[PDB]
Amino acid sequence: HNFVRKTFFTLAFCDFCRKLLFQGFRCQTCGYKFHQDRSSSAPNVHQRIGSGSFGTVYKGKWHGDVAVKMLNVTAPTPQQLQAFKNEVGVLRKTRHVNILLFMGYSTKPQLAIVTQWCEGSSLYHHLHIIETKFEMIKLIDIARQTAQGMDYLHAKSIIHRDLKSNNIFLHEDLTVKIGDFGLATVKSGSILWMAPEVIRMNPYSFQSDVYAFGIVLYELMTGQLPYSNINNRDQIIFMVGRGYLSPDLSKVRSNCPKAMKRLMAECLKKKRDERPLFPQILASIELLARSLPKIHRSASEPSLNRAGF
Amino acid sequence: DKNELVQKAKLAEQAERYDDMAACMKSVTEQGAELSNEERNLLSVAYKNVVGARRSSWRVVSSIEQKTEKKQQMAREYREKIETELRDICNDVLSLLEKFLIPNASQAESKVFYLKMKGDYYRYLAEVAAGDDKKGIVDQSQQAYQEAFEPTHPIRLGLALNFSVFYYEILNSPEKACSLAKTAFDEAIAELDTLSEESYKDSTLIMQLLRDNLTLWT
Amino acid sequence: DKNELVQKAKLAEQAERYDDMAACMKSVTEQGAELSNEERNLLSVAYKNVVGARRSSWRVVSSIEQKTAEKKQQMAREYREKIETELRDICNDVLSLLEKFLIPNASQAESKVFYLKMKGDYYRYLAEVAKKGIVDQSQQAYQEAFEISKKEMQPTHPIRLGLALNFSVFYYEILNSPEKACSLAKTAFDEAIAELDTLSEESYKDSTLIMQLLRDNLTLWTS
Ligand SMILES: [Zn+2]
Ligand SMILES: [Zn+2]
Repeated sequence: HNFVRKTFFTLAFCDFCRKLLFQGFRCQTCGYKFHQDRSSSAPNVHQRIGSGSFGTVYKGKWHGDVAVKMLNVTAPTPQQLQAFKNEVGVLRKTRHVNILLFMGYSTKPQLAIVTQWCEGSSLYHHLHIIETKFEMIKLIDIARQTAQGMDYLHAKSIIHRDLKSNNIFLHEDLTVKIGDFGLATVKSGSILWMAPEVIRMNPYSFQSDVYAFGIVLYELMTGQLPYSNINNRDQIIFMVGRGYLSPDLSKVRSNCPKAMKRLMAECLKKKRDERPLFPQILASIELLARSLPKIHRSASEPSLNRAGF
Repeated sequence: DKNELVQKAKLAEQAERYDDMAACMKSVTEQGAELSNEERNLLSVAYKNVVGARRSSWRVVSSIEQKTEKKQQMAREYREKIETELRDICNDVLSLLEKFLIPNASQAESKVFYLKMKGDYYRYLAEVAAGDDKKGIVDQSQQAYQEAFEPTHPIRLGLALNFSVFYYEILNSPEKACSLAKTAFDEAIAELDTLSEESYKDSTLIMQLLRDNLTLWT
Repeated sequence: DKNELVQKAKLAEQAERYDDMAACMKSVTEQGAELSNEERNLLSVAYKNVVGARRSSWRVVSSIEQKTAEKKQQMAREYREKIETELRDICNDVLSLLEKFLIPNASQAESKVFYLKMKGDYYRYLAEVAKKGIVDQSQQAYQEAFEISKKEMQPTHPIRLGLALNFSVFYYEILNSPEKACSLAKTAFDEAIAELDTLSEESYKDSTLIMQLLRDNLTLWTS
């Protein structure tokens, strides 16, 4: 790393400690900046589908294009029914631009969810059915709008429990929104997004959603599920936990910004405490979103470590 | 022109030529007409970070003064150079929002926002000032903040954050600062609920900065 | 006297106040002497950021100016022309220092390499925005710098590497002739690698740093 002193004229965070940084450094090759006291100010602000994740999914219909999915193995006991009614008693209240509207609960026993599906594919389709070729700035945008959705879920302490690329939906490039949120009552499909810490067996940590989001960024940057040729989940699943295996950061496309590779790398941190929280991720993605217009198509001769320690 | 001047300002931010954004943007306020709820944020973001460049540089050169030897004289005159440019731009935004904006927002709660700015800019002069000016300036700053009252709203928390840090950094009275910040933080976190339509994207940060500032002062 | 002017520069740099730093260093050139390698270095980094904040700004303006009414469009272009006008002035300024006070006195072997390189880079930015036979003027400045440096400096020397890097991206970004860029970059990388058996202990960093940036560029042109 090489460094320059920099004033940050915009909301930005100190990568060592994730606190706000007004004044300090930038790694001129990496953006990372050392944590080098003052109080903070106020910043500037400006038909069947399948068993599903853990509920069998149907293209149901009622007024408002509401699809349906049904309980799997968890029995509709009154304790769990009450917990579901309480979780619904959050989700049916929250509405957010990057979240699909939770519309209500099916009144019959063997509970089922009524929630809107917006036309345009699951993100799973654009990745693995096609790998639809589109501008990299829209890859950042997808990451932004998904992240900004997850930011509200975390801003509401909704933990996704089992976030997957399949449960993310694109309005034909108009926007992306999050499904499969909350509803932890039914949990305990397929699994590459489980954090290593969880597969070492509160696994639905506030920060476990971070790791799953990390896997989504890999798929965006690489066009594929992780572990391209070690595909036996049941073989890799334990050992991605036990410390052997993590997704190959080299498979990213050569024209991605170094910082996005870096963001993914910090996102995939195994030790939970400092997997970055989503406000910082959002700020990082917000920096990339305008950095990509700024950065030149090819590198040049920097100022040679001019103001490092 | 008004559509234009705001247009140049909107570009100038993307160009990061904030100095030119301020020179343009206050040309809107010198129309004497009321600012839109957008124009207010563009004015405040221009002048804050335009001064921001001077504040951080003033901190650095003052730091290497303190760490310093005949070069001390060069450093001291340069500190006065950056201080006058800071002082002079800060007087500008003060004179502007005193001369125009505060008297022309009646019962729009921009009436709070412009008092908060008046507080902040005197607060920045109170960093520059020495013993003589400091009290004369600080009195004027506190009148602004203490008047700047009308509940999760970013501004009300923004005032409380900013105003509590005024008490900590400049009055050096942690009892007030802790008292304010903790009080205002509870009145946020006990309440929330507005967040999505409030654009929690803002108010959570200020709410967090209260928590961790308290953690610094505690 | 420069002990004074140069202190302000070293002070202005860390004060992050480059617009002031570049003016004082200009008066450092007004002494007409051979600059020591440090005050030579300051001058290069001063004008690098003083264009850099404006050149990179010019990129964003010309990016937003892509989009399609007239009022917004003509203002976007008018603003672009202003920032472009600013860039053109400070560019022609540094070249006047190079032409009138540095190159004519660059008696030491490396010194003339550094200034001729910089005469390359600054013409490169100007032709980047600018009718622009200045592309060829930068080509000449680099070719002069490369012709000399090929003989009078070690293939692991950071300026020789840094010259090669800038010159290769000139062939890429300005002439769009990537095989030429491949040629320069591949040679300069391989030659310094062949010389890794000795490095000066600071050049150790800067050389390996620049080499890694050179290896990155090879990828984006090679892929
Ligand atoms: Zn680095
Ligand atoms: Zn930090």
